[PDB]
Amino acid sequence: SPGIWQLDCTHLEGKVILVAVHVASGYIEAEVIPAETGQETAYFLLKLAGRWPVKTVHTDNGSNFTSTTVKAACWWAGIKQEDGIPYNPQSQGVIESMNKELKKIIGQVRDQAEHLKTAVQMAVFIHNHKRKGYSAGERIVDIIATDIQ
Amino acid sequence: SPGIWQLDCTHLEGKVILVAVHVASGYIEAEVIPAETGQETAYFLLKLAGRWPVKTVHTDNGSNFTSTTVKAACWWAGIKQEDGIPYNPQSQGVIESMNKELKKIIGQVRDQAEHLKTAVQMAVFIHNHKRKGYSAGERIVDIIATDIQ
Ligand SMILES: C=CCN(Cc1ccccc1C(=O)NCC1CCCCC1)Cc1ccc2c(c1C(=O)O)OC[C@H](CCC(=O)O)O2
Ligand SMILES: C=CCN(Cc1ccccc1C(=O)NCC1CCCCC1)Cc1ccc2c(c1C(=O)O)OC[C@H](CCC(=O)O)O2
Repeated sequence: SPGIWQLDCTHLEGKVILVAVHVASGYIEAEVIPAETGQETAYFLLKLAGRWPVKTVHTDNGSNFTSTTVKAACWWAGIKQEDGIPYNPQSQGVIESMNKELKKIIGQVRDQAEHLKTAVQMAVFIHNHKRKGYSAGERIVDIIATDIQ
Repeated sequence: SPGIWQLDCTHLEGKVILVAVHVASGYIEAEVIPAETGQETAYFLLKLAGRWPVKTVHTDNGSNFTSTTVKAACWWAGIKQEDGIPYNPQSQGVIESMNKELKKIIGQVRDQAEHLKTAVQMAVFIHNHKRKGYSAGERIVDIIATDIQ
């Protein structure tokens, strides 16, 4: 549970926002990319896993599941690459809601930056700091520290 | 001290590696950029502060200290922007040693990637996971979790 992340891909302004969610806390990392390729996905995972103790990644689609580049990054970084099949139906619902919330935040900050990637990082910041009482940022840290002890 | 970060800029292959160090743990984030500008620095800070609770940043030079774009990012993200004067002489030494260790790791992985940015992320991963017995990644999480509590 402390090591489980879910990948998520959403679209805005003709671009792709690649998101990783720490399932147990709702904490996110995200980046803007021109298109979701194996290489972009692989590079994003490598960044993520150098930053948090990533044990398991549920990939966002079959192409990223299949991709040899993605498997090579998961190999490199010690990540168990898994499918994203929503055996629990509440999963699709949580991600859809997260995408809608993120796009809403992006629209609130959109005039505060020329480039979408700036607005996306502003959105990541607001999302992770939002007290819902703890924030997602507080929850990930507490979950992982408890696991270390 | 759980909220205090230090910026550090180093060079390799005609490129700039921008590093943020969490002072109390030695945990790092890093990126490759064509040149250190106020905009690049500002964007890097915005990313960092959406991901960790960044209270204070000691800027790496006077130009980033002066930069209105950097001050605008620190304002946006709730960061106290401070100078990086090593009133403690051990600080210079700690940073120089980190740069040399990072470059050593980069050379150890350099052949496993075509692009420098990939090798730098592999170096970030190895650095943060290295036990010295706790890793820097374990220390940052424990330090912050204690603080939240
Ligand atoms: C100084 C000019 C830059 N912008 C002026 C601006 C333009 C339009 C609206 C508001 C503002 C504004 O001042 N907002 C306040 C503000 C300032 C700093 C941080 C957060 C908020 C903002 C900005 C900074 C760094 C970036 C950006 C952008 C962008 O406009 O998107 O874009 C990606 C770029 C990528 C890295 C690289 O390529 O260097 O880093
Ligand atoms: C399939 C070709 C890609 N490379 C082949 C390669 C080339 C030379 C040596 C070894 C390997 C190799 O397969 N190493 C194993 C390996 C280790 C860790 C992760 C993946 C693979 C590796 C790579 C992947 C993603 C990237 C990269 C790079 C790069 O070569 O630097 O560069 C930046 C790019 C940025 C995102 C974007 O722009 O798409 O993401």
